[PDB]
Amino acid sequence: GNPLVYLDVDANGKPLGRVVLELKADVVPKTAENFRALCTGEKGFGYKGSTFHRVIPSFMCQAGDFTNHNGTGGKSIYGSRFPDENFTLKHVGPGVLSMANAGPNTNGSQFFICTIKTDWLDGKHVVFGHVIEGMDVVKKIESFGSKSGRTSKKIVITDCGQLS
Ligand SMILES: Nc1cccc(-c2cnco2)c1
Repeated sequence: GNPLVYLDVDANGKPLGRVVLELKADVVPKTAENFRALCTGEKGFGYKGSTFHRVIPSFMCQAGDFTNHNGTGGKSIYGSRFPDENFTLKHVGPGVLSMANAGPNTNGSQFFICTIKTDWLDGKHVVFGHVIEGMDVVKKIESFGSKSGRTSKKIVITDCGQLS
């Protein structure tokens, strides 16, 4: 079946708990595979130790810049960037997992978890999964955001990997 992966998240060095994500490899296999491998770290790099660097309440929590930790970096398991696989899955509500980008076909490792329906991102960002468990953790992360995206606590993915 589709991969299940996890992110364990700290805020200022204290654990918030675990976010479990289903990756929709049935719809976006290349995008799912990238995220899965970045969670396990099996290519020699990935999300472990990186941060949620941009969090905006009533919008989304963004992470995955494990090279620059500020929204300018990250890389995929294929190369620095890879194409938009498809836009078949939509930003239907809170819990949607989607790829951040810098325009068409600039997927790397940065991703976001929506805390609302973000319908205006349909056809622009590749949705590739959703939150199975840990929306409470996502809401905590969200609460440490701001209008500018600047976080008020240091939000770190302390551990991550594959459950199935
Ligand atoms: N992959 C990805 C996602 C979001 C932003 C960027 C980005 C920005 N400046 C250089 O790269 C890259």
